[PDB]
Amino acid sequence: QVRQSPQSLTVWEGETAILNCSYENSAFDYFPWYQQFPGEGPALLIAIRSVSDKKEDGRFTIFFNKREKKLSLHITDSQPGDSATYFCAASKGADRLTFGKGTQLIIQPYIQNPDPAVYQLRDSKSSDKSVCLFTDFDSETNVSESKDSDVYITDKCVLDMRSMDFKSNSAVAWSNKAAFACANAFNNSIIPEDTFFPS
Amino acid sequence: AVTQSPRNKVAVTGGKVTLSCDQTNNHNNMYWYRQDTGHGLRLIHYSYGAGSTEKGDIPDGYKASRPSQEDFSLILELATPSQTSVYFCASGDFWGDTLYFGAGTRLSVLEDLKNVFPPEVAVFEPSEAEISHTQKATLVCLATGFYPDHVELSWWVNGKEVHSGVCTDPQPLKEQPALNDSRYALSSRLRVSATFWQNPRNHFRCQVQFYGLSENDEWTQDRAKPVTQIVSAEAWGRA
Amino acid sequence: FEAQKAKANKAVDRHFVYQFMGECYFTDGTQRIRYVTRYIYNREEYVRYDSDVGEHRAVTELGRPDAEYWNSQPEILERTRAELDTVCRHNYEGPETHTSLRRLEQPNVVISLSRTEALNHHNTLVCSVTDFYPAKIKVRWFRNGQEETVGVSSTQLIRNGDWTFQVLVMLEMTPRRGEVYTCHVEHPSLKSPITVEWRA
Amino acid sequence: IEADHVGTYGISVYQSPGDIGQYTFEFDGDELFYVDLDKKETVWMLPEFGQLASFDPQGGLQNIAVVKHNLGVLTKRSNSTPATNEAPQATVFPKSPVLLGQPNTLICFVDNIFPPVINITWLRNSKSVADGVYETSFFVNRDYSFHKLSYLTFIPSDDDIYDCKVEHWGLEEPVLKHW
Repeated sequence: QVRQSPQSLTVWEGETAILNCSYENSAFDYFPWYQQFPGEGPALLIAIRSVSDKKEDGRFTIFFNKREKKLSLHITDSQPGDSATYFCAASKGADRLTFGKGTQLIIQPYIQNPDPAVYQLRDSKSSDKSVCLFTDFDSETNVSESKDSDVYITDKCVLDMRSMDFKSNSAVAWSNKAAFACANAFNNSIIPEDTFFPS
Repeated sequence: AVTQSPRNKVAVTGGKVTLSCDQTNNHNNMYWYRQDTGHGLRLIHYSYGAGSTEKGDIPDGYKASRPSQEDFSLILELATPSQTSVYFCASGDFWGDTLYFGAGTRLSVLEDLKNVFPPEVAVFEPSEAEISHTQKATLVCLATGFYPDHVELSWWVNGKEVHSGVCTDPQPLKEQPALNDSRYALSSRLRVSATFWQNPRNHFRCQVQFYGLSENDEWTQDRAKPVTQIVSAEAWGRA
Repeated sequence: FEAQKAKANKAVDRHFVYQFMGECYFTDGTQRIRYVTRYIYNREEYVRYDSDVGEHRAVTELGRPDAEYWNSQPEILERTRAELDTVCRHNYEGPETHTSLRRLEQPNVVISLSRTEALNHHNTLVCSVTDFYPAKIKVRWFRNGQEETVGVSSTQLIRNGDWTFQVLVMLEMTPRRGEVYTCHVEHPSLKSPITVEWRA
Repeated sequence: IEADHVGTYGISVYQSPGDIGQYTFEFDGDELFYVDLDKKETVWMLPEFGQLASFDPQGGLQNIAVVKHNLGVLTKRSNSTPATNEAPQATVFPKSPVLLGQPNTLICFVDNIFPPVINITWLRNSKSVADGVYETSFFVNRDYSFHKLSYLTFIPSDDDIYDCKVEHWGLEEPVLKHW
């Protein structure tokens, strides 16, 4: 057994992300970490042998505590590009690995100028169909899921308009209900007081 | 390199499925894993060379074959829904400190093909309020009603794929979470300058690649066979 | 206690026989340890690692490509080097200490007479000392309390192959009235010597 | 080459043709265990040792794969120079002092075996017998030939004469070791 915690970790850009791992078998002597980006296979990132208590390589460090059979991967100065699933694994005698269940790491970007707004958007084909966009909120705010069935709300997503040096969060909500409006689509969420609602 | 084949596949219960992996690393050891949320990377079968295989932690329901040094196959003789997963092959050297993984194979095992639906796709044009308030224009794409969740979404401006100013939900959401055979939805955003959106020569297309049935699969329903296909929606700029 | 193994390195690209082995030479426990791996093709050692040298060396021309390549790859050279600790020292202090190194099997000692007894006629007593472990043992014949060395013959140590040994010790003798012959056996599994007697 | 103790912590042997492999651990000339390459299990010579110590058979199975690969390479590399047959020699001795009437074990020790492919069988009054027969794995020698022992349970009787019969490629006719 190789156990990782937490299952999911969100960290602010620039902060040090800390990924924990522990194991049962005291013979385990080799501990590689694998990094997996969405839609790809894992790739070896960094590894340590039980004879060392620390392994450093750039922004990534493993700290190893043999007595406690505890292990930790520190990622310094975390970047949005570090968002991925990280797997701890262990080996003895150079026989095959056993993987932990993986820890999903999300790195949240700073938003220079928050400008929270909820806009309503019309279908380019059929003007009857519509979608609500919550956009330009700071990364502090959490978009909660809808307590109402028949109303869908996505999770927040960061887009990066590179040529304009500009990043922004957004979430989308939509519904087939006859009585649906944008102004309360995100009501189950902690929306900024300054939020612009044009209509 | 480690190449997996196929990359996506929909199968029916009782069906026979073969996943093949080829490596050109001159490696001796090869490995087959599955990945599922809540379970991590579980080893199914592995092999030290042609003609031999070894059981992993979860070999049940799976047979392996190593007909050569380059090729390692995973055989699912009686596919069951619990074998629905993403599968990864890896190769490595004898005693190797490093595994080299392939890119993955999405497999869905379904009780019934009548559950398979291609996505409907729609693009929503930016609001005038966003444009005048921010001088930016956000387009939204909504892919809905698809099953299974084997889709790849991309944005295309004037014939070329773009990534700048795009973001897509990490995962599809269930349109009816109360059901096991629930269809899925996925949204994406593309944001550009109001000036770029106002130019009527510019066109913006949301594309959803969908992996579904083979064109040789059996199908007799009122709806078109839900085959592997591209479904798109397009919007035109305007002043 | 888990034993660990030497790891054979991969050779570079009517009957044929290949052999690979990792040998751990221990002196005074693990105070001195020497480690050697050997690669052998049809009875010819062609390459080897030796902890006294610290790298692979070709033993014959056949081994040249392997030694150079293995030594050039830090992952291969370092894993082989580490085996002195991870295999030899580890196995000795763990598994061996609780198995081989602690096995203590007591000798069965029995005296047999080769031909039917006839006073004042020559005969042979055989002291059979059997089923013991480990190998270190001392067997001596006495006639009436005095050590005999003439007309005494022991086999070499006989390895039974089942983790016990055997040694048979013959004494050419002539049984008289009242003399007592004693086989005397000392072995690390014995708090005090076994003595078995045969009364003429 | 001097020592108080010698552990041979991995002997791998592979032969062609026939895909014949053997994997064993020895300590001071005795077999700790072999790995059964078909059942994929570690089999300790002394069951009590297996209760205290352990070995993962995959360590042996991967070693056998390396050595299978190396044999192929070294065969080509040497212009398919083949093995030279040796003539094995047998010695027969009882495990316990022989007492007529009492169950005992006859041991046949066969040495200078190369290549390690051999047939060792027992004759009682020149007729085939196999009561309780067991053989060890092939043990290594310093000159890279092998030795092996076979065991036969028997009841000593003056009406019974025994032979250890050894057949090997390096023998023109089967050798009988009389006891």
